[PDB]
Amino acid sequence: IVMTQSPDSLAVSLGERATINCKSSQSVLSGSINMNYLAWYQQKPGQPPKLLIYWASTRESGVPDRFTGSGSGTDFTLTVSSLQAEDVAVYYCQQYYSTPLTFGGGTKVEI
Amino acid sequence: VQLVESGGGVVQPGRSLRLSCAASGFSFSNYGLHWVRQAPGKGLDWVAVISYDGTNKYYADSVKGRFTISRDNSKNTLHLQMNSLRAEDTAVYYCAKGRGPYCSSSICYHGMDVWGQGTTVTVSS
Amino acid sequence: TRDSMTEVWSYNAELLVAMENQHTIDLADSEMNKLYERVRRQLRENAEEDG
Amino acid sequence: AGFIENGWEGLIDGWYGFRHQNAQGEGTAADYKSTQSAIDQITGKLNRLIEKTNQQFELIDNEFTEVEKQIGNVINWTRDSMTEVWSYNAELLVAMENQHTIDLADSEMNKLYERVRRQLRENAEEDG
Amino acid sequence: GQCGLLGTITGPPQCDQFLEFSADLIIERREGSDVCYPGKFVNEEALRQILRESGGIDKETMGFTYSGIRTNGATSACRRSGSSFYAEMKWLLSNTDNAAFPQMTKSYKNTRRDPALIVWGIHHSGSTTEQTKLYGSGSKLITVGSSNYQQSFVPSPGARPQVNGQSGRIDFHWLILNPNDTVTFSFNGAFIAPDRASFLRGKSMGIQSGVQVDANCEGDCYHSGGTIISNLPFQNINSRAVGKCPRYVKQESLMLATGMKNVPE
Amino acid sequence: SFVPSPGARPQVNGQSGRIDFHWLILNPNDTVTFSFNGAFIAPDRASFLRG
Amino acid sequence: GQCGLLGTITGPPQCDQFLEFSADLIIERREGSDVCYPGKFVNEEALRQI
Amino acid sequence: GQCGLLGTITGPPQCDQFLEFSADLIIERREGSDVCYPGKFVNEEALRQI
Ligand SMILES: *[C@@H]1O[C@H](CO)[C@@H](O)[C@H](O)[C@H]1NC(C)=O
Ligand SMILES: *[C@@H]1O[C@H](CO)[C@@H](O)[C@H](O)[C@H]1NC(C)=O
Ligand SMILES: *[C@@H]1O[C@H](CO)[C@@H](O)[C@H](O)[C@H]1NC(C)=O
Repeated sequence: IVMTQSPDSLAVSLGERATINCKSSQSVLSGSINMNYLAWYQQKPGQPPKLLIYWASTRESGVPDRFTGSGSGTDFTLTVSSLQAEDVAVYYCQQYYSTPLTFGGGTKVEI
Repeated sequence: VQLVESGGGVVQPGRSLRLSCAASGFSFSNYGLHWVRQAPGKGLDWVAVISYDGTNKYYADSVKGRFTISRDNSKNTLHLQMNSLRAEDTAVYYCAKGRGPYCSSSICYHGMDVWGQGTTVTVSS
Repeated sequence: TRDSMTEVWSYNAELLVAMENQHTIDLADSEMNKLYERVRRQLRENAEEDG
Repeated sequence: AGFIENGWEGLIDGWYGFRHQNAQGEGTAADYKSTQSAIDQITGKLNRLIEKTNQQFELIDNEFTEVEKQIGNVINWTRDSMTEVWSYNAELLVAMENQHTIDLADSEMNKLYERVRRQLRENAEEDG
Repeated sequence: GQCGLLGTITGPPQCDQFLEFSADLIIERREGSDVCYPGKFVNEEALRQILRESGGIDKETMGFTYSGIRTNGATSACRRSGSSFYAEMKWLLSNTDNAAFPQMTKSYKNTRRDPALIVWGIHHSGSTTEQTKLYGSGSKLITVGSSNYQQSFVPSPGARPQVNGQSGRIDFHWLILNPNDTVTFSFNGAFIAPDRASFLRGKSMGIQSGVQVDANCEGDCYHSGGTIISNLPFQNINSRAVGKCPRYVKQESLMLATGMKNVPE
Repeated sequence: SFVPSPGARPQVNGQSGRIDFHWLILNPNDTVTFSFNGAFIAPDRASFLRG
Repeated sequence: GQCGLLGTITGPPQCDQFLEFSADLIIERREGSDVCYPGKFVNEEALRQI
Repeated sequence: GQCGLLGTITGPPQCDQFLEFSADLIIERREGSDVCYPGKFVNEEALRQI
């Protein structure tokens, strides 16, 4: 399995529709739990990458509601509603439905 | 919750190194543990997975049969033994735990809730 | 309990409306037929029906 | 369907028809308008009757682990009363629509009969 | 299957694979057990009906940090390969042995926009000596406070029948937190604290069946005998069919006349 | 019967402690005895139905 | 209004005006609070229906 | 009669006659008391319906 990413860094200004796409070679959604195994991570420069959303739809408590994850069988999307100075990072999609754990190629965002 | 790390440094290729990740603030014996790497300027790359009891171990295809991962719930520590290193292992290592209570769901290789600060290792050639 | 009572009242109401509309249409048709038959009874052979 | 001694068994395609017994011979034919109206009315009755309900009920009682006996008996009594009223309504509906379909067939036969007598002023008369 | 609906919140070994599920149709079985350690859910059917309409459950960490007091609960009953305990619950034992339990006060604030579901546990040991070994002497008293839930309780150690290989029983209390409401657990011993708060995902419809699942029908209502696929207005299979479908009647069969009243020759 | 249970609670209306009001209905020629050692919110006035 | 029906018994500051009343129709509002000092009522709906 | 339905479970003096009865029709009376020593059954109606 491979976790391919969207095109490279986008010169999007503050408060725009930030769209990041992740494409899957196989199907990570399983018919037993129907929870669609996938995680999204953001990584600050010089800081460890802390998880944003989990199961491709379950938002964590430490992140705002602007990060919304739309999941499907193969195609995955993060939409960021508004961009501040704290939202600049590089983004990764990791699958964990099947070994090996393949992270994304990285999608840095530019304000 | 956080995890502290030690053992990073400069080591010649093909040598042996010890990489330890100590944890605190939570039940170490419950959550699953992951070892991952981040190359400088490149993307994240997974290394290894150990379960809550250590019976099930999963490795990346590029390091299969080369490294081994061990944990000791009594000492509250996680080890990653280094054997026969090469050039493209120059990356910072993170020991992020898996987001799973005691290896729940149909997987055991979960995501990564919180991450360690990371230790950078670089070979010299 | 309220959902079951609402569903049975809705079924009873639509059944009510359907059967009383049917009975009103049949009553209008029956009054029309009774008027037609009483006119034909008043008119023994001096008048005849047309269809 | 009252004054007829017995209904015809050789009529297949339609519902209401005609027998000939004329000088040319004996033949059976099927009317089209009256049977079309009767089948349209009865199929409309079926369509307004054969309908899955929109209301979506929820699970109120537990089959495996029995709920508290007082509230459980309240649920059982409510379900039994609703079952009784739904069974009564089902018998009522089935009986009255069977009566209405029988009366509708009789009325379609009567309408065809009166329209045939209206077509033929004195050229033909009934025999009973 | 072998997992119970409530077990998806507490997390016995049978409920590992369905701990954080999401579905528009939830199926429970008679062999499904809600507990690994023996215990009971208070106001059980309300929580079962809440979980039936959850659309699945999400889990969010509570951030409850305990320092200097041992938390790794372990039982011989709730076991896979070694002695352990539930998934989303932490057993608050003493430090090493008979010792005083500190009067802990842990507050969790529901910052999400949907009402959280919180399940915690109360331990009643098989004896007073076992309670003192696990938590210490003294009359333990645990208060659970919120803007809507203020009920408190006292653990009651005593002998119990040997159910599932253990004597003590853990009562599983629960509440629902509104958004930007907060809860406070003040416990001085004998506590099974929540680890991950449960959050509702959407709308589902829970059934209680005993037949194997298929994926071949546009089915509407289900019950212990299966699925009632029919456009007919009435049914006589089960009186407890959950879903939008025909209604139960006492008649074996009602025959609605479609044709005319025929008379033979 | 019941026992008051002190403990920490969130500040609702700027206050920590909570008072739970229990209630009962008395038949005519019947009496209620409150035997309280402490922590009681006593009823000064009894409420009576009108119609 | 801003008083609650169960507040008529105990008498918080919002429920003083309707502390002990008489009517053939009682009207409650969402803003009506039943308590000044916080706390619940055991058999709350039973007391409200009484 | 003077015996209550729950009293047959517990056995006050008025429920001596019907302590371990057996019938397909159980008839309770308003004069029937369930206890001799004062007290009350918790979850009373559930036990009565049982
Ligand atoms: C309620 O009815 C169901 C079937 O409709 C039955 O299985 C159950 O035993 C009943 N409950 C009681 C308390 O009789
Ligand atoms: C609680 O906080 C949220 C966001 O912080 C806010 O939207 C909400 O209005 C607050 N609650 C109340 C009652 O104002
Ligand atoms: C209540 O007590 C009063 C005075 O003792 C008496 O007049 C009245 O009849 C009693 N009523 C009942 C119902 O016992």
